[PDB]
Amino acid sequence: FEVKKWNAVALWAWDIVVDNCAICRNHIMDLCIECQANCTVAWGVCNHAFHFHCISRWLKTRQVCPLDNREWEFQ
Amino acid sequence: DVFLMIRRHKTTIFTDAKESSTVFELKRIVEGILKRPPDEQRLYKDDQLLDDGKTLGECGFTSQTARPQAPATVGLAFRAFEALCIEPFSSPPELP
Amino acid sequence: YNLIHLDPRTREGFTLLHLAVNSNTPVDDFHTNDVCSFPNALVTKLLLDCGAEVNAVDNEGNSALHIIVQYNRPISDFLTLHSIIISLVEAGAHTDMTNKQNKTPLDKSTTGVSEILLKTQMKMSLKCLAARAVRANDINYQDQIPRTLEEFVGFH
Amino acid sequence: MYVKLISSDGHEFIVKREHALTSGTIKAMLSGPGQFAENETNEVNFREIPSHVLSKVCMYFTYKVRYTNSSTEIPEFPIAPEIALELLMAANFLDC
Amino acid sequence: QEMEQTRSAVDEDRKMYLQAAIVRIMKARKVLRHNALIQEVISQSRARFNPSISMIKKCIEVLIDKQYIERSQASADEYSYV
Ligand SMILES: [Zn+2]
Ligand SMILES: [Zn+2]
Ligand SMILES: [Zn+2]
Repeated sequence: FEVKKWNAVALWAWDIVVDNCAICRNHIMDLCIECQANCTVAWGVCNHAFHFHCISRWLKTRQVCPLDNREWEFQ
Repeated sequence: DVFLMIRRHKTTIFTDAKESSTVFELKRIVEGILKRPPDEQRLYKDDQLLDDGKTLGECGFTSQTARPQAPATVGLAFRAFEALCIEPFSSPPELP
Repeated sequence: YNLIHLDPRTREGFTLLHLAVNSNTPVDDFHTNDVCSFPNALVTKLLLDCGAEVNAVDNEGNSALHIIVQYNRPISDFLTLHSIIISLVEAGAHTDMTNKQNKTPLDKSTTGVSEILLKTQMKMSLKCLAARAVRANDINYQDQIPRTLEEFVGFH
Repeated sequence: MYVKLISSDGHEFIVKREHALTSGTIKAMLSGPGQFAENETNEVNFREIPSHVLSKVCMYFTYKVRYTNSSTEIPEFPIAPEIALELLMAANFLDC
Repeated sequence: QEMEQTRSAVDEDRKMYLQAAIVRIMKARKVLRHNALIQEVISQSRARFNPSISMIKKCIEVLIDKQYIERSQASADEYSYV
């Protein structure tokens, strides 16, 4: 079989491998909840990129990733 | 997407093909681009004859070996077969 | 345009394009902070439309592309970082040329996001690969090449 | 569809026209008077560049056509030390 | 089913807005009474949805576990941060 003509829809998104900051549940383009009213993005060794303030508070609480069980580190 | 450097004396042809495909259409396309009868072309891979129905991926070169870089030293000859006298490329000058 | 065709340079060779690209460019502590943020994609586009030397180098040899890749906030203002690299490459910057330390902007990217954007925007040329091979092997190229190509070996 | 690139030292290199229009100078040579529209030969005489550098620019033509925008893990193109500074001048002449 | 989840998709969206609103208030004066904060967050989140008293109370407890807010040791009604 073949097709004479086709119609499509496509959801373009930026090519960043990370999607969201899973602390404040805010997209990483915008600012964290601690930071909106007044930031930098901190990556991880386990392909974990979140907000700087959120990561700082989380590591002040515990040295564990918020989704898996692995020791946090900077880049 | 296998790549080949089909050589015959001075003449050299750079050809793209598929991993699993016979040499029949290879001989037909070199016939089309060489403007000569098709039956006299005989491909040599390091100076040995190969089957006319066997796929070229299994012949000794694959897409991992025959890259867009230096593909293969595939020689070609025409029946008058002619002796394989593939002219090598000119030697680079003596650098200081 | 008139200011660009005087080639204004700071102490460290920064042209008028480099400072609009740089993130360390000082913005005054007064009300200028609210409106003037460097890097700015509109200023870079305006300067390139007005004829800024997109391949100009500073004292360290870093071109306009070498400074935008070193930007340390690739995701917070990715809209800014994307458009300036598009403008720099479309204006005719070399996505391969090296500074005084022989460091390609891919090597001086220090950021995955900028590296991905630049690798997307690179256009491959045999002249660039050959000149990179010449520079890497330290081949004596003086008085063996065109004079216009000596510069090309100089930065590639 | 297929163009022929005669080197200085006699060697004839045949690559696709789509592959050989990625260099500006060859595109200019094919256009103009004496385009020789036989649709299969389109010969060009490179009386200056030797055989090895012409072979390398043909490999580069294939390499660029294959990797024009794909395969972000781009393989390195193997410039020998003895072919550089003579492939560089050839690439400048061809405006690759 | 699709209508129900979209009514529940905004439920997670307004919890994130309530947490953002509570933190935004808590970084301007750094301490408020428990009853005084509820009327303040409702006033800010008023052009959008009207938050129920039970939902904001749950958002305080979630933010306590997130260590953005914490009850003061001197007075449990007062809210500090950590
Ligand atoms: Zn966050
Ligand atoms: Zn922040
Ligand atoms: Zn993690």
